[PDB]
Amino acid sequence: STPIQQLLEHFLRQLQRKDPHGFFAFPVTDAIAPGYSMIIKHPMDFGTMKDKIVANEYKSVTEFKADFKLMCDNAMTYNRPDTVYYKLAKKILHAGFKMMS
Ligand SMILES: CCn1cc(-c2cccc(C(F)(F)F)c2)c2sc(/C(N)=N/C3CCS(=O)(=O)CC3)cc2c1=O
Repeated sequence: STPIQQLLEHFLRQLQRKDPHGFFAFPVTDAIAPGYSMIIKHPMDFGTMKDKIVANEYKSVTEFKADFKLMCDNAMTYNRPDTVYYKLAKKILHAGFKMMS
């Protein structure tokens, strides 16, 4: 396990603690979010991120941060602003980027 993998696994643990319901834990299904796959072109979730870290697919922190932002942006695009998902996405995007400095 490389130094970048160790750091990313660390950041990921810290980020996932901010989503105690695990709304962002696994790919969003069309069943729970109708028409999701026809709206969101590039889905992302923490489970997929973990698998990318394990596969050594991230070669910079920048790349990891981009997938995190993608996840949050997806939630903010698909959901109306008055929803728990949108509000949590906006909260964790800011907190996560700060956290990661
Ligand atoms: C943040 C990612 N995400 C996750 C979910 C989700 C995943 C697992 C379990 C649950 C549940 F058990 F709590 F329901 C929700 C959902 S569900 C959803 C959905 N059905 N959202 C609607 C909210 C009302 S609206 O904005 O009018 C249309 C979309 C969007 C997302 C999502 O982005």
